[PDB]
Amino acid sequence: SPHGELFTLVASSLFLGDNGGERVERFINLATTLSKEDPEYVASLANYARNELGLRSNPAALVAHLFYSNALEERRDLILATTKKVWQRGDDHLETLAYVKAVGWKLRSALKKAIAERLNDIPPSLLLKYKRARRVVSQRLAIRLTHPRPRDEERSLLFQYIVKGSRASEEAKKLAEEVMEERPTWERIISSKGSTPETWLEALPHLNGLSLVRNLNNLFKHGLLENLEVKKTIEDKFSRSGSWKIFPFQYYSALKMGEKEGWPYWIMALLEEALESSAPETRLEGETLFLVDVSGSMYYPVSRNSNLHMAEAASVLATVLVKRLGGELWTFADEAQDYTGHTHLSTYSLVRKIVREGRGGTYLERAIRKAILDRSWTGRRVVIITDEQTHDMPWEALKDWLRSGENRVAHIINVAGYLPTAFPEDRIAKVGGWSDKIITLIESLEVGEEGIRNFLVSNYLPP
Ligand SMILES: [Ca+2]
Repeated sequence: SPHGELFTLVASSLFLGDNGGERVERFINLATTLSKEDPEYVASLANYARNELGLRSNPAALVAHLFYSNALEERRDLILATTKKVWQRGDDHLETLAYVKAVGWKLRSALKKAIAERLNDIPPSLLLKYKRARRVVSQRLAIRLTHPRPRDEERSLLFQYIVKGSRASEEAKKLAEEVMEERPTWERIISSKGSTPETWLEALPHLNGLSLVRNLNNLFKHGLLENLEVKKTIEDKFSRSGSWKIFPFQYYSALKMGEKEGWPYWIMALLEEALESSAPETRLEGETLFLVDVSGSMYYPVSRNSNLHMAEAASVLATVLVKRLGGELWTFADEAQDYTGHTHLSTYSLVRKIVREGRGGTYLERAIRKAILDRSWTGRRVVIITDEQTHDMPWEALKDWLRSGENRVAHIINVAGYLPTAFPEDRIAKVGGWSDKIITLIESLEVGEEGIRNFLVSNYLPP
């Protein structure tokens, strides 16, 4: 299936880096074939990948392929809608330009015009925040290649500043430091004035959502969490936490740091409440059995910057999803342990308990027999999160359970990358690593190569 192959090639870049040998040449071939044969699918995939998977290079390349296909002339409105969905950040159109360069194509008029219109339309402060002045494909290069006719006086001056910087008129240099002086981000208050109780007090009104959550320790170390006006302001902000774009693991990461540092209980309680409320909406239906690897090897950091280890990340995900879908929550190492009787604890407390009670070796097949096979579990979906190494003839007990009922499916997420990302094969889908975007991936993989086309177009065709 070329539709399915292109999907998993794109999705796998979540684990093989956003960004050549086989995967480049196969990507080019599949994207060319599908932009000719099913441009709606290509456009929906680029939207999905940009905005559900958070990927940047693959969707920008898919946009390039649409511009160089029959869809340019036959479906210009689709191409415009797609660029509206894919060119989100100030440098995304630069990624499309970069791909066109990488593959050897001549930059064509329609793409030039689209980039030029984008150069005229991006908010000025965002166009300067993503100058990309030291990249090869910079905003300077884009302006010189696409020749935007400045719509506005300010835009003429922004172009001047971008293309020559120092050598620009002070008429333009001033406006450069003005789109940065007004409406300044909190990062600016702190970088310019430094890091003091008064500078963080000034930053706080501009601290919202994830930026607030991630900067609570800076507030704490300056004593600001004992300031009563700070408390009132953070309570006001957290009263709208339901509207934040934030994953459950980011609340858990904040709480864990609050444990280490001794944050006051009032802020911990706010974070615990926000974590408890953080179940995402999913297309998945039906009770689900989660089987979470908590062997010692899972106690490795998720990444260099994260304060989480893998067992924590996997447990956070499984706990939030099982509270949304219903079903069962098991972990496993030497033995399987059933936590379903404990889902009434807060998510924070349950995950802390799980990870505290984990560690050991990795006996996945034994766990599947205890948890799924011998108990004759009756739900239709199993999700296993593991770092087990590649065994030959793997999950035969799982296949046994999958054949013992109608429409059963399993997803195996291997956080060490020891599996590919694959649509269900013998009713087992596979995910090639860890990602905070696993839910939308499972959703897509569950519809199979037979449903992915209409699934992606009906859900994600650019409007
Ligand atoms: Ca393991």
